[PDB]
Amino acid sequence: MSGAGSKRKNVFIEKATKLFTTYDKMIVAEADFVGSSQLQKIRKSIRGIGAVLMGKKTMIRKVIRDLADSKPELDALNTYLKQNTCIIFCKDNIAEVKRVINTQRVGAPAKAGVFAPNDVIIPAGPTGMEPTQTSFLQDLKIATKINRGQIDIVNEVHIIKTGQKVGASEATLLQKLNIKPFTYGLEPKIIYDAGACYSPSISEE
Amino acid sequence: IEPSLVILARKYKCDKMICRKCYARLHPRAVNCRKKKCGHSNNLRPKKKLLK
Amino acid sequence: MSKAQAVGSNYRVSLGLPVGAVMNSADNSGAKNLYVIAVKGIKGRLNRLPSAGVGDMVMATVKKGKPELRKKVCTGLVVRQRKHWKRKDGVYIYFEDNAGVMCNPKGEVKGNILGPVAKECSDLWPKVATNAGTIV
Amino acid sequence: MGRRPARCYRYCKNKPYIKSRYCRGVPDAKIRIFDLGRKKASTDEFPLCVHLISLEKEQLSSEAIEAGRISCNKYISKTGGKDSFHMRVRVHPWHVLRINKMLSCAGADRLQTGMRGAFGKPMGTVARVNIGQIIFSIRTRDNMLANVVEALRRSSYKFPGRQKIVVSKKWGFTAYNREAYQKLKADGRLMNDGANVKVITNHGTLAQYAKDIAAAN
Amino acid sequence: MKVINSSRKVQIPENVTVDVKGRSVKVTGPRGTLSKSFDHASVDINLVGKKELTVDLWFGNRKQIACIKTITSIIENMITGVTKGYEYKMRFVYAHFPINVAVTDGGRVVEIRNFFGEKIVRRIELLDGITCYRNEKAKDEIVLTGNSLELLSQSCATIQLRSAIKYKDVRKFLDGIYVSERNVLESN
RNA sequence: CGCUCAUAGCGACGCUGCUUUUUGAUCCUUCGAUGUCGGCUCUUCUUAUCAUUGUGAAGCAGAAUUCACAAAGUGUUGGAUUGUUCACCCACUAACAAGGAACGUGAGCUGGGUUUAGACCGUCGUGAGACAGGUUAGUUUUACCCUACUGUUGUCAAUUGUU
RNA sequence: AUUAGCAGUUUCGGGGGCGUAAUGCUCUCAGCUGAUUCUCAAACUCUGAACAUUUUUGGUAAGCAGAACUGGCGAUGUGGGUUGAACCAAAUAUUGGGAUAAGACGUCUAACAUUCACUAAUAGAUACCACAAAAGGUGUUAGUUCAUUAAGACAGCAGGACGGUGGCCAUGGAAGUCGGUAUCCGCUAAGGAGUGUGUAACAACUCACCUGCCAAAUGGACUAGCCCUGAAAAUGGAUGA
Repeated sequence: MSGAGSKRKNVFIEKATKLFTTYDKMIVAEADFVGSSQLQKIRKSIRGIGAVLMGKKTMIRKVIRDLADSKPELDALNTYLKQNTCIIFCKDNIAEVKRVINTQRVGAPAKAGVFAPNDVIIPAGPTGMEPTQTSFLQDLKIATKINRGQIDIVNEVHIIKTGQKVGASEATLLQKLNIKPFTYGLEPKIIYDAGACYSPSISEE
Repeated sequence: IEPSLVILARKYKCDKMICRKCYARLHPRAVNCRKKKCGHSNNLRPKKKLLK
Repeated sequence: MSKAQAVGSNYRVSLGLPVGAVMNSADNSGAKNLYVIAVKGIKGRLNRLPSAGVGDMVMATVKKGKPELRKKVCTGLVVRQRKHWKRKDGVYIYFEDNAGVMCNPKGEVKGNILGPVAKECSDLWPKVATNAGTIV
Repeated sequence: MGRRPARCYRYCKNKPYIKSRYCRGVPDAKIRIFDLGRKKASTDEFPLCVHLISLEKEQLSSEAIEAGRISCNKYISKTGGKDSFHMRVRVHPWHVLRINKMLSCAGADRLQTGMRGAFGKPMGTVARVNIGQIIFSIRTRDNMLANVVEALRRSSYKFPGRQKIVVSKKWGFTAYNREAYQKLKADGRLMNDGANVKVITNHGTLAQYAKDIAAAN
Repeated sequence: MKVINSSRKVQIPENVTVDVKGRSVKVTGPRGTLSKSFDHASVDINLVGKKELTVDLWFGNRKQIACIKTITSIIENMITGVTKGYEYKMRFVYAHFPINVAVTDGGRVVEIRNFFGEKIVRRIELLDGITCYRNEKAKDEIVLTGNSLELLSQSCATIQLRSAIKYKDVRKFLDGIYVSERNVLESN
């Protein structure tokens, strides 16, 4: 029916509306790749100053709280209808929350079909290819060229962003080699206010 | 490279549910035989793995 | 068993010794006779006696000899037969007597063969060929 | 049976024939045990009654019954313990089967043995059920309306004919429902022996409540 | 039964042109021309303009209803093939004898001499329209290409099934030519 | 049970069928007479497939074996003992699977047995005699009719006018 | 004829336990008694009605043997059931017309129209009567009940699947994952002291669990219709064709 099932949804409703008017400043972060080992270090620094509270697509159950506050949900930057989000709350440290969130990032190779971070460089050249792994390249339908004395498909630039799925072959290549394209964890989309947006601008530092 | 090949081989030969009242080779998600001798049935077991 | 021959098997050489055929042992062993029990490679019919031409392996028993061999079904080879047969040559050969030899199940004659050995037999079994005095 | 196909005595035919002073020679029944699990447990513990009723009118054999009960007894340890089961079976094999044997089974005769005095010697027993008779009751906790259901399913295969299975609306081995039983319990009108409620009357008990009311549940 | 079906629509890109006459379509694209018939009852199969082809079914049984979707899918496939062709990469493998494959585009045929040490030259003609080409990555693959998926897949299947020893244990050997990448399409 | 693992293969305690290749049950037909048994010979049919063909399972590595399906298209033996079907052995074989047709087949045979009269023995019986005990000797009649089949003429009495 | 616990005896018949020990005290345990409970009957009964079909005994059964009632057959055709001693309609002097009965009404074959589902089988198609079952089916048809869902369900695809900690047991080695017992807390949207693959054991992979994308229904356990499996036999072949 509604407000039922295994590990109830109604319970989560209480967290996502009643504790959404008990903090000064907020930051809408992106969690589409960070793990639990990486994330529990950002549930100590953030937990001490405020919290990380979101039931996930429970912003449409916030409309009772928007009677007084008038909060943007689809109106702010990123409509949140293509990517997962986890809202960061803070009241003690409103200045020292935007950068310590980015300090706990950990770099690693890409995955098969992942949404992926902002920056994703594919391995290429002498360092980014092995001589034994040319077979794989040959297998692919895309063209292979001899650049810098090494057989490679040649691409060392950004071809995908946040909310664009990486190719399988590319992912495989990344995994095989020791190339880590970018350091990622909880990445802020925008800074967020109570009933408004404080800064509609990305801050990865 | 070589393991990939092996897995491919397995895919079409070894990983298939193999019925019971029938011995028809089906497919890993099977819950029937598609044989009007078997009577479709719901006795599907996996096809066994290699042993020396 | 074995047979390893040659490369066909001949070029058949006529029924001559049905079963219950007594023949000469023609070999340095205790045996004088060889009563033919049956012939190897005889799929039946319905009232048809298994028969051995030449170079047929023949399960046999020694009717008359020394008693160390007797009362014992044993493998042998028909080495010449009185019943004539046509060869490739064109000519029909026949021999003075029906005769066999003693052998292993694989076709290994351990004695040396007395009398003519018949070319077909020689062609078939290598050991037999080796131990022949006369193949003609 | 072991001697014959049970399809010989599949259906109820002839008048009931029982171990008596007129039929003393009968062999002993295959089941001499109508027990399963903790029988000492109170009816107030186990509130769920899963039956098995024979959907057909038939002669359901002693052997068959035996087979059934052990199937349930081999679906006691794999799921739960013995302290969630109770069973009085509710179908004894009272009827006894006559078997007129013949000498020439492998031998021969020119109709010498025959039917010249055809009476059958007692050999075997059987329980004569109907289309709505209970052939296995399981009293149990409310945490097993799957496992005793599946025990009884197993039993069903041991028996001739189609076999319905039902979860009752009563406390097992008692006339009262769960809405009525509970009411009684609340009121103090209920009273327990050991595995059977007595229930306190008002017709017999006009003014003698000094024993019934003392031991109310 | 007899519920009244809705439409099933399939998009048409402006690269191709889809004809239809007597419940039997013909896609025409840059790559070539595929044709297919569909025979059913009250199956109105029409063109909206040159952007949507619609398949309908007035009062369908469940069986009847099911086939509509299939039809739609098949026409979609055709559309795909005639604008950007299907490519099936087949990898071949055995753990000792090197399996000798070589293509003949004149005959339009693959031939396989060795595979289990079988001295036969195991060959079969590829289906009409489709071709293979000897692509190398370490002497491991052959890549079939075509317009029609239906034909292409059949071709692949034929050389898969043939390439397999049919005596004793199936798990012990890896002998065969198997389809690895089938979802890929030739680049334009 | 199968080291593990209910169902690779088996499968208790139970239950449900089928077949008429067992023996009974019965007495419906036949007692003014349907020649009993086995064998030889010959044909056809059945599938509940032993082998061979194509397949699929397996505790299928290989070889070997076991399990199942489509399949009755083709095969499925020589012998010692016994009247024996049955039985048991020897030898071959790819295999030497099971069955039906008035328990296929006596104007087809044989007559070894059963199965008349002679006779011997054993046990029984006072005896005549008995024996579902053993032994030995003991008539196998008729097709030329009808159909069926094998072949052979001949009429398509317009073989389409005749040859 | 038979099943079960329970109460009061309980010291007793016997085992112990209880104060150093007792026909002294209480248990399981037998026996006695009481109130409940399961089932029970041709040869029990308080009570107690109204060849065929029905009643009915022997028999595993029979187209077997034997009874009761009624109706047939025999003694009897006719119409129907393809065919038929007994079934159904219905009784038989000789005819005509009429209208019916059972039963039929594609064609054989006298007789048709309209209309709603069901059957996807080589099925199925006139009771007696020429067969068929237990048990199976994500075949379809309808139905029952329960649960989930705009709090983002269902399906797919994607992300995560952590700390105490390799808990405590045991041991070449068992570190979530041969096996024994407890099975809690932190941090969380959420993550079993863990569902298998794997490893001397790990690692690695996988699942429960949670969530993104998409966008309206979805999941299940039963029920009973037809249909399929179950379903093998001998001349060629029988819904009569």
